[PDB]
Order: sequence, then C-alpha cells, then structure tokens
Amino acid sequence: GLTHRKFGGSGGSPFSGLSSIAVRSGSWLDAIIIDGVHHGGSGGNLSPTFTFGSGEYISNMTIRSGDYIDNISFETNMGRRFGPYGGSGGSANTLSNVKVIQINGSAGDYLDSLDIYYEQY
Amino acid sequence: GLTHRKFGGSGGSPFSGLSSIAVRSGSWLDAIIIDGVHHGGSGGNLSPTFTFGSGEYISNMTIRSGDYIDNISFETNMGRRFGPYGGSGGSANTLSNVKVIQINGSAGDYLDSLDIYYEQY
Ligand SMILES: OC[C@H]1O[C@H](O)[C@@H](O)[C@@H](O)[C@@H]1O
Ligand SMILES: OC[C@H]1O[C@H](O)[C@@H](O)[C@@H](O)[C@@H]1O
Repeated sequence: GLTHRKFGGSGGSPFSGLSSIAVRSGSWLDAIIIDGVHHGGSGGNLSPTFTFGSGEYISNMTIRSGDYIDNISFETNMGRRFGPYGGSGGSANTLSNVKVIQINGSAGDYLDSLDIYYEQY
Repeated sequence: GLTHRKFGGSGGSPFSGLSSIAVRSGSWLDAIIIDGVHHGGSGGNLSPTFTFGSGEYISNMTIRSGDYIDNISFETNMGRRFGPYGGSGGSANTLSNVKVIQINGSAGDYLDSLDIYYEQY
C-alpha cells in the first residue's frame, strides 16, 4: 500500500531526498552512489555525479539488468541525461513519463538490484 | 499513480536512497539533513545523524507540525529510535506500522513541510 502524506505548511522551496546520483561501472554496475552515499563495491570506474536542480526529477529511465544491474541511463524533466553507464548484457527495461521519488536496492561487491519508486504519468 | 518496480536479482544486502537523517532544531525545525544534504537554515542545534542499517527502515513516525515542522521522532523496525527533536507546539500526527520510502519537503530558512512517501502495512 504505497502512499504519501504532507505535514506542515505552504512556504519554502521544494526539495527531494533524491539529490544526486553517481555509479561505479564496468561491464555491469559495481555501485550506485546516492546523495554521496556509496552502495556497492569498489570495482569498475566512477562516473560523474548528477545533481538534480530545483524542480528537476527523473522522468525516463532505462535499466539493463539480469541477476545483476548491467546498465543505467536516465533523462530528467529538464531534458538532461545521465549515462548510459555499464555494459550491454542483460535485458533492457524502460520507465517512461514518470517522476522517480526514490531508488532503493540491494548491493554487495556489485549492484544486485534496484527498487525504483515512482509516479507513473 | 505511485508505484514501484524491481530490477535485477536477489543477492547483496538491502540499502535505501534514504540512508541517514539529522535535523537542526530549536523550538521548531530549522532544517532536515538527508544523507548529509542540508535542507533548511542554519539556526537551532544540530542533532546527531541517524544512519539506517541494511534492511532497517522507519516503521513508526511522529511529526508535530503547524505551518512549519515543529518536532520529529521515529522508530525503526529494529527498535532503534531518533528524536524527539524540536518544540512542543503544533499538532501531532503519527504514521504507524509503515515502511518509509522517501522524505521530500519544502524549506527556506526553516523547515516548512515534509512529504513522506511510505508503504502502509
Ligand atoms: O563491472 C564489473 C567489472 O567490469 C569490468 O570487468 C571492470 O571494469 C571491473 O573493474 C568491474 O568490476
Ligand atoms: O527552532 C527555531 C528557533 O528556536 C529557538 O529560539 C533557537 O534555538 C533558534 O536558533 C531556532 O532557530
């Protein structure tokens, strides 16, 4: 039963807990770095860090994956892009016309899985 | 429509994009710090940073709020606790038997509001 609730008032500027993304990747994903927090191992190469602007969110996302995450790319509502980073194995799946709220997952020395929470438009 | 999708396999240790929380607070909340990213102003006192364990999430949460956020406390599924931090004003609202996925909000010099995304069990 996924849902959300607002608390408090109407002032201020909006912000998101999903502030920046980087990855370590080779032929698959070694790690995802979320808001500077490292999730995964130390292999592969480190990508640049994508920092979302105010009012910017992931609107499209392509993940190549098998038993492990092989490739990530995304696009934002402002027309900016991240990736593709990773390899060409696994199967591709796309989220289209979304707003990504959160990225959880599972990682060891490599990135096993991602759980993407989002609104579908 | 709020939903989620899983990509990848079953290995590794679970993690969350929402990996640590701290606040600045006096009589109300000046800021919330999510994964080290500062959201709000410089007033009040800095709380310690709660860092979630793998597979640990907010299961219960009490927020005191009015037109601004007044107080935050939460408990995790592992029995650990954060807060209460803040003042005693506003009205209290509780999320019970949940799994918090994301904390967004709105802030200027203080914490105006929070948008809490969560699973309701
Ligand atoms: O991504 C998995 C693996 O792919 C490549 O072989 C290299 O870049 C490694 O360092 C990396 O760990
Ligand atoms: O909480 C709002 C306000 O409360 C108190 O008066 C002080 O601790 C301030 O520094 C703080 O900004």
